[PDB]
Amino acid sequence: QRRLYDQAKAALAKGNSAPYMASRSALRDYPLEPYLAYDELTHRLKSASNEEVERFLTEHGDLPQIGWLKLRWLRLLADRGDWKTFVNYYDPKLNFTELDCLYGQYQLGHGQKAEGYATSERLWLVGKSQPAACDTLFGLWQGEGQLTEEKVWKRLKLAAEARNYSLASHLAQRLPTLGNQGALMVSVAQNPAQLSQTGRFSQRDHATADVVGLGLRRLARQDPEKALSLLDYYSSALPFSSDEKVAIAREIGLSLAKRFDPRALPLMTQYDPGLRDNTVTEWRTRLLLRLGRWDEAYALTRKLPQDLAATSRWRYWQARSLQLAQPNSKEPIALYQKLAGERDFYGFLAADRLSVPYKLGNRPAHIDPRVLQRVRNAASTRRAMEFFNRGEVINARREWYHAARLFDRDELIAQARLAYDMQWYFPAIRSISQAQYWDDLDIRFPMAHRATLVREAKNRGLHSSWIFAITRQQSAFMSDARSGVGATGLMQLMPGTAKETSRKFGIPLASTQQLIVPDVNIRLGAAYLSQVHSQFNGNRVLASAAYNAGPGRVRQWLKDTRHLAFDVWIETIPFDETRQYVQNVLSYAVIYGQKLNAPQPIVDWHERYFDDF
Repeated sequence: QRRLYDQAKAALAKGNSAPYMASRSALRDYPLEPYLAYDELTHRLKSASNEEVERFLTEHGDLPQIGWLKLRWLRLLADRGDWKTFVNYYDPKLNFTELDCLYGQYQLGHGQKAEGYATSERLWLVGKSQPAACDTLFGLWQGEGQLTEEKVWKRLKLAAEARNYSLASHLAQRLPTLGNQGALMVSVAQNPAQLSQTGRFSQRDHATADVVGLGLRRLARQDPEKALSLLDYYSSALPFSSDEKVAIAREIGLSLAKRFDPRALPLMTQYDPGLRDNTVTEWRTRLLLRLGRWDEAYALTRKLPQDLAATSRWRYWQARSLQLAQPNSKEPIALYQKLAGERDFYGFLAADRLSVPYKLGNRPAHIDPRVLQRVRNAASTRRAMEFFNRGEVINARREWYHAARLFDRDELIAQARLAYDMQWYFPAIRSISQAQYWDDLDIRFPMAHRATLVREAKNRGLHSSWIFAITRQQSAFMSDARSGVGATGLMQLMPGTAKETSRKFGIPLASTQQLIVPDVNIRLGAAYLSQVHSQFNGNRVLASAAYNAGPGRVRQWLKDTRHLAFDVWIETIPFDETRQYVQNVLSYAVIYGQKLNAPQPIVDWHERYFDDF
């Protein structure tokens, strides 16, 4: 039959187990029955026996919420001093700092001193505030005389780095000999430009060097030119260790290179000649490409480490820099011919340089029926299926993620294909990605919200494929998505932008929370897109970047240009997030172009060169 288990849930959920105790024998085969049992045990967890709880963990360890039960339970096992049990069930994989600090207490109180010190030190050297259970441990660690001044100093430095200045100041009051430099470190961390007063920061010890070194690295991100001047002076004045200088030189050079200041070049060259830091090497190469120094850029691409030379990026720029440096040479055609085979942004470029068609290569994955069956029959799967039919998107989704956290590659692809056949596109995308089966382009790029997406594209004179690419890149079709700072829905609209586009384009919006509705999200997403499309004379490359990073940043990154090529511009975008985003949207728009039978080249003719000139 089918189960009225909401009676048992509603009574449990704030209340009594009587309807659950009545109904359980009916519910034995019902897959969500272990959510009620969980809740029922959790309410009376304090009075429950070890043996009942242990038995529950053995029978339902697969449940997504089992970690919370272990956190709640292991607290009690420590307050009771029942450490024999605690250590049988303590799991560092749960990533609960409370349980790690309690395990630290255990280690110290049961002969594992060295191990307990290491545990304490690892939980201490963290620039944020830790749980109340860790003050207990930190006290015992201190009380065995391990909390030296060097260890408190090192945490202060990490807390100034984290910008947790209440913590950083608290730690400054706990330095006996070094309280002067500690207060200096909190002052410098908050305003690093104070390092202009070189007389005030010339006391020649290793503690002052730490405070100045932090200051210069933070100063580099806002004002690299001031830090450059001050580096010269401070490296004579103070006892910076060898690696403390290269860390400072790194931040200054990286910051200067993203402003396209060539004074980054000699600094980067001197402080990392071995090309140890990949980021320094990439930006050293990116800067040369921006300055039009292709001979140098090519030279550099030969010298790269294995893991950078491996990638399609630097295979492409090796060929392309050589093509720019030596227009008559025939090495570039051989190098592009490896790469045009790849279904990739840089593979699409290499193809486009040869003037040959892109190789998408939609090869769907070969699945064993026994593996598909095993995955479909699995309890975690059957529970998720049930949540989806009931109309709990989020519960079903959670079951899916947590199950896949320990499924092998075959099992993951099976999980992908089952979710695709339910027209549940984001989990299918997600599952196939953790498998890293890239060639199944049916599952990876579905036509999710086709009718709506094509309609709103035609309204604003934008290509269908470009909007499909954006929403695929921004949400992967998860219609209730939410970023770190609250960009919402299929096209990741910002509350401020959403509200502004609602008033301007006459599209009705109820709430910030109404951005979950696909038609609402697509309407005033495609509106903003056409607004920035128009702002940059219909240049998808620029317009794309403007969408993700804000038109004023794109204008910034176009400053003082003249006949700048599109591939160079994309490569030298200062933000890592925005650069990948642009490379993805253009690539996805190629793929969606084929799938809409409206072929899209990687870039249009009028997008290939641009300036603010």
